[PDB]
Amino acid sequence: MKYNLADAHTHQRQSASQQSIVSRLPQLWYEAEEGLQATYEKRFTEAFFQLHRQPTALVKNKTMLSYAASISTMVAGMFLKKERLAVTLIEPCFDNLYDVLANMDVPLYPIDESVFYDVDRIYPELERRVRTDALFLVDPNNPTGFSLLRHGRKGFEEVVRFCKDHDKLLLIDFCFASFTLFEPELARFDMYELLENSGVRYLAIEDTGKTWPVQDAKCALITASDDIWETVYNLHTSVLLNVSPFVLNMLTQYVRDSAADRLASVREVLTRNRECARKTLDGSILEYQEPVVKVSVAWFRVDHPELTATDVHRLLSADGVYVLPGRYFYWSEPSKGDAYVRMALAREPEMFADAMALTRQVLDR
Amino acid sequence: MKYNLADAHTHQRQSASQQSIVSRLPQLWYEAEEGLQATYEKRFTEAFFQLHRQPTALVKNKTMLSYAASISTMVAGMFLKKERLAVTLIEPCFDNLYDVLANMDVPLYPIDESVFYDVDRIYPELERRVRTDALFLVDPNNPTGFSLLRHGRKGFEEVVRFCKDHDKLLLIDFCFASFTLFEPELARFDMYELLENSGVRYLAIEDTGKTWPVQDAKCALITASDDIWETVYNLHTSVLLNVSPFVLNMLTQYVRDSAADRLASVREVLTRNRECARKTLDGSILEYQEPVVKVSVAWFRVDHPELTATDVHRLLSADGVYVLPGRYFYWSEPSKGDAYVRMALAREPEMFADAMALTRQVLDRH
Ligand SMILES: CC1=C(O)/C(=C\N=C(/CCCNC(=N)N)C(=O)O)C(COP(=O)(O)O)=CN1
Ligand SMILES: CC1=C(O)/C(=C\N=C(/CCCNC(=N)N)C(=O)O)C(COP(=O)(O)O)=CN1
Repeated sequence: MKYNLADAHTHQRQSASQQSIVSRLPQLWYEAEEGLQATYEKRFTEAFFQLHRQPTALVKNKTMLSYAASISTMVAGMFLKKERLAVTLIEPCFDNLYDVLANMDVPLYPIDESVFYDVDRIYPELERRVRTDALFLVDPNNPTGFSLLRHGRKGFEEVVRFCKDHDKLLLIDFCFASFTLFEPELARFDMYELLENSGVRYLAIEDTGKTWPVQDAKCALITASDDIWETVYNLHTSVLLNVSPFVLNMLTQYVRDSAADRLASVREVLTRNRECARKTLDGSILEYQEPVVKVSVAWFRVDHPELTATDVHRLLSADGVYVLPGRYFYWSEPSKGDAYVRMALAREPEMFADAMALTRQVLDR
Repeated sequence: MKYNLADAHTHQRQSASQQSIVSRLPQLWYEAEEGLQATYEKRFTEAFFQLHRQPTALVKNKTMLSYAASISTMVAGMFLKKERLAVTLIEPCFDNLYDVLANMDVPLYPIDESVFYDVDRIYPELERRVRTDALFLVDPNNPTGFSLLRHGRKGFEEVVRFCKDHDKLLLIDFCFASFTLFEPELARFDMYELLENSGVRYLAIEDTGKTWPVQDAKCALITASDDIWETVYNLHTSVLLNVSPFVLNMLTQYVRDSAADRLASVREVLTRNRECARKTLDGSILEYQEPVVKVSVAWFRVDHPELTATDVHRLLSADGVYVLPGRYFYWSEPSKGDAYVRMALAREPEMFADAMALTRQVLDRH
């Protein structure tokens, strides 16, 4: 038996109310056939930004939809190349973001996540360290679950202040932002109000695929500041005319379903696995790194005098447990990741607990 | 009342047997959910290349799957940019191919479709006119329905001979190739056998979204020659890890359904609309251009001393009929396209017939 705890894609099963969505897939199909594409785009975008509490995005009504967040990222990549912009990119970060931008020949330079830990040091650290015209953040971050929302509004406000002051393009990947929702202290505020009010040049990417168990039948959203909107619109329309109205109709049901249960069916699965990993590996050579935000991945430091993350990945995979070593997140210098391991949490809790038992057995040598 | 005959996306409704696929979407969901991603990739790729009769592609087993043909095209674009290659691209052709490659800063130079009309002139015409390192064809072509398959095997064989002899990367978009299938004289042969045997450097793109009424819940396929396979694999993997196994499972049922009826439910709808347009517009200012292949779009020349395609589009859209001016297909020189109009055929026949009656009414006023 193999245990894939590697990719962060959703592989948990449907909740009871989500099984009701599955049951009406035929009607969702025939509805999308009879209705207008624009209707399903509007209903999806409205449901999404109502759940995420981003009302400014619905007033501006300039958001464009694509097959996946990486496709939105490639549209951003075309804009970066057209404007001769290099990117300072968050590190650590899931390295496919580096890979796709590097494959588009965007020059890329790291900035360590620790620059954002102290709210009163964010602005001077960016002034000293950001030497490109574009800054690309992932918030909450993958793999660490870090979020500027630890600082309330002020963390994002300081980043936006820096980028506006210095005429930088601010790109933000909000794929994990659903995991802040309904949190008493961390629930995201209206980011588009801040982005619009500041006049900063920006590209904001949102996603459905990591939140819901939709088997990667998904939709991503990109929103651009008004000054670049037309250029980005034309870039986007060269990639695709439309996302499937069937998929949009289906995703709208998942979004509405999660508004009704305040994301309980998502949060409860991740919590069960996060807590199982924490308890099972407490005191082991894999040291759990508590995240700011309860995201769908768990991050561990290797605590051993000799073994590295490469060793831990090898030993676990030999027994059928597949995790990702940190080389896949320190994209500018993979050797820096040899002290870390990431595990995916969007999984069925039974398989996950069996994987945790086997993992502890292996680590106990 | 609006009649969208512009984009070529499939908007016809489901056949009786396709309705049985829609009715089983819950079952197809749970299959993919409990199953392995690689299972649904393999079963889809097998069904697809069985229907298209491309057995070599299944032996090589190196084809990669993406959300849509434009995404596969952007992977090819990343390869073209990494190698710093200029492209000679077929003209006319749907200009989104030009747009996405131009937006990736790929240099693009046109070659007219007519270089392929005479099989014994293909090679010398390419030697004169292809002065870049890459050649990008669309076969069958959009909007004209032209295909090298009018020449049997020999048209493609001459193109491949040229590209091999002169060290050209050959890119081919096969998205309209389903419309050749089961044709007595035009059915595509195994293209991958020729591409592999020749040793030519190539990128080949296949599609589902224009064939079946799957509401753009679709999948495209890209296959590279062995010498560039690893590079292209790494480029492709940076774009996506996987296509939805639910979508793959669903699409596999459409492919199998059309194997069972020899694509009749697709062909008959397109033929009904093609014939309606031909009969309705016979003798009008829109001169039907008979295609080599019965593709899902119809192409017309504007036969008038003053009126352009832009004028025709304006007049028709004022009464709610939306066609495309040919400017959107002469991407190197859009004015050339003001002599042509394209109409989408993948449409419910009753809507299409009403659109045709209104179209001739509008045209009969000028
Ligand atoms: C915060 C974030 C992610 O974590 C993420 C994806 N996570 C991944 C890649 C898996 C490998 N991806 C690949 N090979 N192309 C992960 O396991 O963390 C993406 C991209 O989303 P799409 O793949 O385009 O749907 C965007 N923002
Ligand atoms: C031969 C061919 C096509 O005709 C075609 C698409 N036809 C179109 C563009 C519609 C507009 N597309 C856009 N704005 N991106 C048409 O109406 O002919 C595509 C690309 O397919 P995807 O859109 O990625 O699914 C590839 N090969």
